[PDB]
Amino acid sequence: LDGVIRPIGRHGIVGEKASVLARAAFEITTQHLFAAAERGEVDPLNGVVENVLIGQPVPVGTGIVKLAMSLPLRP
Amino acid sequence: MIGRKKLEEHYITIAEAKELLERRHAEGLAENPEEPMFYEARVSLEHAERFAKLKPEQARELKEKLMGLFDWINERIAAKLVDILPEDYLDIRVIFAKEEYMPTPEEAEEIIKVIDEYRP
Amino acid sequence: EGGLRFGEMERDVLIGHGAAMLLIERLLEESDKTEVWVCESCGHLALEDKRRGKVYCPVCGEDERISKVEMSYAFKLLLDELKAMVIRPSLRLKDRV
Amino acid sequence: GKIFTVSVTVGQETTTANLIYSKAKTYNLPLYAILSPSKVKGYIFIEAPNKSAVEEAIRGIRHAKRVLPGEIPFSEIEHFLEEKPAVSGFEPGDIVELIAGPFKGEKAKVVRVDESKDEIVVELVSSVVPIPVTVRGEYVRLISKRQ
Amino acid sequence: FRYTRFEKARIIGARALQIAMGAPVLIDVPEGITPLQAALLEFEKGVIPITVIRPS
Amino acid sequence: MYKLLKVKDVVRIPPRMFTMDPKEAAKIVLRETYEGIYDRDEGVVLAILDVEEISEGVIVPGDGATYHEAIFNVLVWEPRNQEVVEGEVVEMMPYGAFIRIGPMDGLVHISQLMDDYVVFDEKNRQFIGKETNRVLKLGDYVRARIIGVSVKSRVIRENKINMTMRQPGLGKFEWIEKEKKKA
Amino acid sequence: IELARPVIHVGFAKTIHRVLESTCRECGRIKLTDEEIEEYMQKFEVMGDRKGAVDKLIKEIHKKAKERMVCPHCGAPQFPIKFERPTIYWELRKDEEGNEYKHRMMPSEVRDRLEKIPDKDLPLLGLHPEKSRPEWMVLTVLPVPPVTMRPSITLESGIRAEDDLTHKLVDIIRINNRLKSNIEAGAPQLIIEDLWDLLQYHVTTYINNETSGVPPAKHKSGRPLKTLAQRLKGKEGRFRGNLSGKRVNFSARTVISPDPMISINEVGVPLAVAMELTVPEKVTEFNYEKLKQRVLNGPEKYPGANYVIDPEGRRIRLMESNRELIAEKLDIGWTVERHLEDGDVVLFNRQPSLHRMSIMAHRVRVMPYRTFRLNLP
DNA sequence: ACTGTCTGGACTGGTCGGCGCTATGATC
DNA sequence: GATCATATTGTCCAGACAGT
Ligand SMILES: [Zn+2]
Ligand SMILES: [Zn+2]
Repeated sequence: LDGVIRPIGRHGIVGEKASVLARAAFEITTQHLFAAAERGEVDPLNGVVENVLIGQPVPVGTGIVKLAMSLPLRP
Repeated sequence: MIGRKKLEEHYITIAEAKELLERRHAEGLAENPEEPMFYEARVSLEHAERFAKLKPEQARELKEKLMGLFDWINERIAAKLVDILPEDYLDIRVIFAKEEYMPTPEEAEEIIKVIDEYRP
Repeated sequence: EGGLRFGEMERDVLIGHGAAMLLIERLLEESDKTEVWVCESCGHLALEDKRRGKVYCPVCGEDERISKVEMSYAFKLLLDELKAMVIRPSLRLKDRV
Repeated sequence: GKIFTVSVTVGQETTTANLIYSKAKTYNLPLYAILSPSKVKGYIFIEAPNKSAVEEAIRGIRHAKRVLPGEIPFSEIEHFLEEKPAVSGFEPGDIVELIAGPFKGEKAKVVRVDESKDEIVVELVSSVVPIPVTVRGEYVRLISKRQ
Repeated sequence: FRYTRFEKARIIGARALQIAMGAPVLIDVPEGITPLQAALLEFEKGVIPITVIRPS
Repeated sequence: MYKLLKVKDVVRIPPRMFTMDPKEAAKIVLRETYEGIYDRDEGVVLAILDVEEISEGVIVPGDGATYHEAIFNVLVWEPRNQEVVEGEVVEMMPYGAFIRIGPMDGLVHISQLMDDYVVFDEKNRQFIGKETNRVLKLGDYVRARIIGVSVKSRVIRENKINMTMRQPGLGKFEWIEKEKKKA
Repeated sequence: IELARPVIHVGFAKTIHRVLESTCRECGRIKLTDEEIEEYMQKFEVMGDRKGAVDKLIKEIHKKAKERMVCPHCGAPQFPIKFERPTIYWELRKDEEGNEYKHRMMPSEVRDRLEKIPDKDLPLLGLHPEKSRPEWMVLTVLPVPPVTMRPSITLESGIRAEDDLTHKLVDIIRINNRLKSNIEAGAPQLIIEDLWDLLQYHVTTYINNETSGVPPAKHKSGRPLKTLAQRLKGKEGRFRGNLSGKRVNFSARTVISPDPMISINEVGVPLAVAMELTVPEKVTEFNYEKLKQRVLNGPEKYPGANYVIDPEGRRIRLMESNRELIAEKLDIGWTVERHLEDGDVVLFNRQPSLHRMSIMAHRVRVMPYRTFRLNLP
């Protein structure tokens, strides 16, 4: 994606993820959390892993569906 | 903080609050339970009724002529003057001393002479 | 009388099926659902005093702007562990609608 | 000679010093003197020409852990040998903590200080009414110094 | 315009949740059925009032 | 100080009110939510008048209720510092007098009623002066200026209001007319 | 806990060393020119989305500032700083005769050096002026966790079994109290350094007991204690063991047996399993009679119910004494936790879950025996 | 600029049940 | 004979680093 070959481990795609919680949950927890604390990183919780950890709906499947309904509904 | 945001606000006199509380009392009477509102609303309605110095239309017209009379006054102190309805210089002096302005006696006399009409 | 573990792989198949509400019901609603008070000023966890019947944030104050947020108890334990590790997590609250 | 530090078990420095002194007397160790202040916990001072003598003296004792690899200047331990009252160095108006006595683990404010009777009068800060109490000077510990 | 599986599942879940805590059924349903069954019957009858908001 | 405000808010309407009018259900929910509490920014929330505009519903996961953006008018009463009020004494206490000035009752201290060394009379619950010989009783037109406002809690009864009567022009209406007679 | 002397956080030791190498010792500013500072400030805004670019920029800035031995802001000479694991910093100072000797930088000196860094140079060093000050990486106050984070149990013999964190905090408190008492007693500097090193070791083991170059903290029996770092990482950590995956309620597990007579959409559920697992069904107009019959049957008669929830939200257990009273009290809005019936939807899963087909939804079929039934296709 | 060397890390999920282990030396 | 402080400080892959 970034113009260079990247692995799928902690030094590749997961390592350059913008989410702090997703990075810390996979392989390296202490180092990623401390590095985020040093930089004052902000996690926007736009991913799936962070929403799973918190307990919020994931942005996939039915989580991206928005519903509307007209209130004056009668049988 | 009521709601998400506030669009507009307005300062009303005692008579407008009395009319609104009477409307709410009628709405509560239209409801099935015999209690129209809670203790505070009923107490406010009773106080406004016992201090109903002027009609709501009279209060509104006094407010708009007060707005059109002078520019340094605002809606809040105009409604305060409508509710108090002063008749001399001592009361207006002691209610304007703590305000941001200290008006000279001539404009106070003018205010007295315009609010003298349609008074009880 | 223990329960059955819903591991990471089970979460993976639930995600692949696109069932967000089922994931919420399994991992959160049926396992460790709890509610906490979060301060809206500094993001710290507010304190609820049962003696006085009031909720306030001890570090910053803010006796008024306190909101209740539901989440897993494991996440609260993680926040406590992070605070014990001299790391400050600031929870920025957002309206549901 | 040179002052050396021996790390020992906390609260049992006097017995370890006595055992070291007895061993040096019996086996003719080249030990000059041993100093064990009561305020210092877990550490004793032994004067010897070299640290090898201290290492040979303290070995064979379960309660002597190790000798600190360094030499203490005499000015550092000079104030320990001087005799000063525990009440002295305390001024009224500050906050102190009572280490021992019937008021263990209580914060107090110093009210009156007298060096003649070696006693210090303090007032508890957690008490709803001021009740001055008389306590020994060595029992208190200075938390803060104000006025 | 056709409903996706995720959109249909979300609509059925919302309708069943509404039926569970009120929201009387707009069509005749057999007795003893679950609110999920009532929502499924409503979807089969094409009487659902819930729409889907799509990005534009 | 009575105030009228236009407030836009998101209203949650339960499925049991689906068959009713959206405006009526929104008004009922807003009355159940905001009426009867004290707001820090706006003061005492007295009543919800009507709902002007209502938007279409939005369904969020985990809740079957619909959420609507509603515009409504709120009548509120807010006490401010150094604000003159007119009221009637409703309660008498040894430590002061309580005057009903609206949804809340202020407190005037025993030294604060007038420029005299007034003492309390327990038999009739009245204040009797020494030199002025003035008497305060039930149902008296009085005027006072607020000097203390407490917004510590959202409960209206827990909040306290302190007013003064030391200053000239504050007191009973008969006393005010007596003062104006000399001038 | 108010520490008598400041200690270095083991999780920020490399960052502390990097910042010390990249900052002026006495001047306090970053060892970069004003033009270079401006250029890096403009370059930071361009590359902000990708954290890798920010990391490379931080590394480049640190490398550029490390080689500088004279601060451009004040001209003060600088000396190389050597980092020794875990939290030991050495400064290669120069003697009067030109000899090079290593000077140990105490945590107090490190914190004083870090305090002089202005807020403007913090973004260049990868730190936030309001969120992460450089001096906060040197611990002065240690936050002891709540007792809920470190629960204490009692054994069958009455002996309390404290947590590993509790023992580590006991050691930390004891060492800190001894250090404070020795400081108040005017102890020589040699004792002070020894107690400071002991407190630093205890704090480092408390933060992470698996630090390289550190003997791990051991229990009395010889058990290596696990600390806050071990509670988050690993398979049994907070993330993988409790956050990404956890045990759940309303679940069952038993041996499976073939059943060709049922459809592929159906699963055979034991009667004992069905009578234990419950589905909460709200009382509506079209199912009041069925749920009333379920309540009347009770937990011991299939099809029945085990619990009943009133609209107020409280849970009432159903037994023989009160099954009739609850049944005649049932109304719209109540919740009845009835037993599993035919046609109910359940999740059927086999481990390991290699693909998304490992969990599928079936239809409940109640069978008398004790085994799950799955169709052969 | 290459090249060998030091250091850090992760080690497939679930389930079944069992079997230990969570003080001690020195006064008063 | 009862209590009290104290109790120690396994191969392989990838990134960073002295050496030539
Ligand atoms: Zn706060
Ligand atoms: Zn400089």
